[PDB]
Amino acid sequence: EAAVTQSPRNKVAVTGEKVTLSCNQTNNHNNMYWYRQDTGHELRLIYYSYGAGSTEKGDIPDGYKASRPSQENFSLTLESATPSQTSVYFCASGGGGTLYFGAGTRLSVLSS
Amino acid sequence: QSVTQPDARVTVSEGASLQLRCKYSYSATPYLFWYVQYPRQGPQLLLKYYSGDPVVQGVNGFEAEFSKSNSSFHLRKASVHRSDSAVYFCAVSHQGRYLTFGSGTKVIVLPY
Amino acid sequence: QLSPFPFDL
Amino acid sequence: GPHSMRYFETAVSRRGLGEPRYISVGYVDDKEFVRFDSDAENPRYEPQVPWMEQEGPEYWERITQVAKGQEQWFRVNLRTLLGYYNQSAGGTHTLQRMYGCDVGSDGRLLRGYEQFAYDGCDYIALNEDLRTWTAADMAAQITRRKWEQAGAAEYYRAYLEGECVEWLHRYLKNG
Repeated sequence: EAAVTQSPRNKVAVTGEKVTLSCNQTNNHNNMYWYRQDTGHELRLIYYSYGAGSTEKGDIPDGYKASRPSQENFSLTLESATPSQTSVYFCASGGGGTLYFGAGTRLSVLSS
Repeated sequence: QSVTQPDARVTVSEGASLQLRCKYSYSATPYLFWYVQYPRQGPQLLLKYYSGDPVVQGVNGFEAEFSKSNSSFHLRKASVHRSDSAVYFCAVSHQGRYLTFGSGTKVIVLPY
Repeated sequence: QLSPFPFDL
Repeated sequence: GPHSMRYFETAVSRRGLGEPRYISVGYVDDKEFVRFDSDAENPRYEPQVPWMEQEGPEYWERITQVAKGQEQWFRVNLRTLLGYYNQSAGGTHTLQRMYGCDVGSDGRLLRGYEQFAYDGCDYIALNEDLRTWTAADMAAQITRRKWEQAGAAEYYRAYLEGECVEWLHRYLKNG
């Protein structure tokens, strides 16, 4: 479960910046997920992967792009960071059924 | 919505019994999970229900009961501790492809 | 309705 | 009387000629009633008998979405089997899945199925108990341990015992 690790843990981005969130898992799991949580409450699905090469739009994919180059790495790209993309981002992996989350990536956006 | 948590916040005394209500409207085969999120952390798996004994056991003295007739997966802890304070999420599998989370219940444990 | 998504081999 | 429903899903890899061909066929009693083929212009589940016209567009939509997922499951798991069997990524290979339910004269479950085959040989099958697995060889043993730890049996059993049976009667009523 503690085998999922995210990078970075804490970011302050600037509006318009290209921001890449990285996820590594050594669970040998085929399925990887990116959720975001705004309110300290609901987790909403952004993007997921069925395995290397697979990329699937979640419920709220707009402004995001994802890459699964290998089984262990699943990255989430913000092409041009906007303030609305301010959130706690959680990566997850699964080999079927249950999902295992990373510790989280706190993302702040500064409009300067 | 696939899963509903009717209470946003619940308050209980230390050592008292906890019930967290969850309801699902998912028409297909319900694969159900409870997750606990501690402050500044990622959601951790408590317990799950696939089939068999409708009463399932989780970590930390948590148990949950599946009821098809009531379309519920209520959570229980017989005796709550100070450290149970966190946010609790009910979840239902979306056709086995990923998880759909409830809004989440915040649990406040009043010390002695 | 079909079987849910299978587990990883 | 007794009845059955069966799905057969196969994927054949096309080494350096595109993605695997994914086909899925459903059977009620022993007759084909539904079909999906990834090689179509607009791949989607299609009614193979006129009494399946009764299902609304939501049904077909939802059922088509499952196929898309399955297709993805097949590409990944084909590549993992190349791993277990220590083969080159330049040859054609086939992975098959079959599942479904037999019901007794009382309408209730007689037997559930969930099993997989690789290159025409058995890989792993759920036993009739719906709790334990039979692995054909060394490689499937890897899958068996994983599946035993992850509660795979209880997961498939949930579908086979409930929804599978309920949809079978649903289709029989349409027929």
